Amino acid sequence: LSPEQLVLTLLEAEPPHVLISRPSAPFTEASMMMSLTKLADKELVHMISWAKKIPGFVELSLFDQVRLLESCWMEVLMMGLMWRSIDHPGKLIFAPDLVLDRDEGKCVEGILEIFDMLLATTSRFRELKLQHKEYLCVKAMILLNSSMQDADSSRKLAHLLNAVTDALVWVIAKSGISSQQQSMRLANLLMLLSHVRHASNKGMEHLLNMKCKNVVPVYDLLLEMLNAHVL
Amino acid sequence: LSPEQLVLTLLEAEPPHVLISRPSAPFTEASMMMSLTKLADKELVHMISWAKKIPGFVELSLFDQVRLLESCWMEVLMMGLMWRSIDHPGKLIFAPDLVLDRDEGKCVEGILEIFDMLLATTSRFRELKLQHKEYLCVKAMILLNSSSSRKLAHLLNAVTDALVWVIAKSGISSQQQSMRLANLLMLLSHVRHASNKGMEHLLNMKCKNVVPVYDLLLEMLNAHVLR
Amino acid sequence: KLVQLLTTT
Amino acid sequence: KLVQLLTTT
Ligand SMILES: Oc1ccc2nc(-c3cccc4c(O)cccc34)oc2c1
Ligand SMILES: Oc1ccc2nc(-c3cccc4c(O)cccc34)oc2c1
Repeated sequence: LSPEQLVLTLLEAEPPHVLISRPSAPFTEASMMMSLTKLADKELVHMISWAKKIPGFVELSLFDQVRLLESCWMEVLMMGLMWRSIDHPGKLIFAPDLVLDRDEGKCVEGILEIFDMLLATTSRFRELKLQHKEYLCVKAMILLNSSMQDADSSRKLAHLLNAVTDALVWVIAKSGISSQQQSMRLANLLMLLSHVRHASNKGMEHLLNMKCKNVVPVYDLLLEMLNAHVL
Repeated sequence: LSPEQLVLTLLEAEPPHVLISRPSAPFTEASMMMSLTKLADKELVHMISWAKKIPGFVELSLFDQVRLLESCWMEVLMMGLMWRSIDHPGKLIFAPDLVLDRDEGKCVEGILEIFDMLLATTSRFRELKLQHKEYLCVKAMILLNSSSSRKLAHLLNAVTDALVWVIAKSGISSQQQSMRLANLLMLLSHVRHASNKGMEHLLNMKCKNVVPVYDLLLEMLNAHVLR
Repeated sequence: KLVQLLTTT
Repeated sequence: KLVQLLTTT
């Protein structure tokens, strides 16, 4: 399967656009967190089917599919937020009916920190002019490089991760820029993964505290995806 | 400043190996944390000297310098560990005389897990056969990437340019150079994760009074020196 | 459940 | 002090 055809499969695995069905209106600490947990829960469902459409994912042992997803879900959600927010400086496009500002994150303690991380990383991808196909490979890579018969699944994973890496290199090569510039671009995109992982670790620590306080309705899927981490 | 000059400059900037002795008796929860905290404290001092030698670092504002170091210190220490442990499967060479097996990590509640990440990541670098010059560039990239703001981006590209230059001098096909560059950088996320877990663990050991946390070490732990 | 969604369609 | 090492040395 050529790099271009692998990227096409990622395009076809893209989850549908999600809305929380909230009539437009100002945000409060309650409505905001409730809207975020509600959105994360909906997205997690689509994320699982997304992962299964990635060639070879379903061939990994069940132990690996679960551990990869439990490990990377938050980062994958945030990478989606960044691609969606790219054409809208200053805003975090969590969803069409869930658009927030930096000042909106002030009502909730500890979240302004997280919004700033997300906005900064988004601003970075924006100046690099992240392309849709790059976004697709990077997101797949986050899933396949997150965690870590018995040894068989292992090679399957390395093979799959290498295949998506190969696809990202291909995408960059098609931009038709200098070879040296292709290298600088690949390194610049990958170095941002560290920042997504960081915002992710902070985002989950904050959600965890919210849960322990029972201040937010933590739906079933979101709840277990969360506890798996704590575990 | 050419890539080679950058690399040569980082080579010279390498910190001397910190000499810390392994406790006489077999580790106890307390003596292990004592050794790890003292080591980190001594290494942090050399890390700052090292950082000041990275081309252009001092030209950034004091505030950016402080925030880069507060944010990446543990990651940097850990990258050094992995490099030092690369030719020693199964072992973690925290220092010349502080060689730990994964087993000893049992006397400390919750550290075995961290030792696992570290050994796992070390294995990947070993498998990729990480080279000295690559290592130098990567460690510096870790510091410059834990993000004047414009000068920082240029400094980061310069070191990246250097890393690319090193990989090309290996002579592998152009397509394989891109692939190796990706394989090496994809591991930074892992180092960052292990750092997060290591700092969270250190904080807990401090709160549980399992070990005292030094002035410098504590400032770096809290990470809000500027307030 | 993560597992039931990974096993059904 | 982080700031000290950075500027005093
Ligand atoms: O597409 C996205 C992208 C990023 C997200 N972050 C959350 C999120 C959900 C629940 C609690 C949180 C929290 O307490 C802090 C920061 C983020 C959250 O949902 C998200 C959905
Ligand atoms: O050159 C190194 C490389 C890695 C290190 N990790 C520590 C460390 C220091 C203090 C507390 C810890 C902890 O609580 C968990 C894991 C690691 C630590 O010191 C280190 C020094």
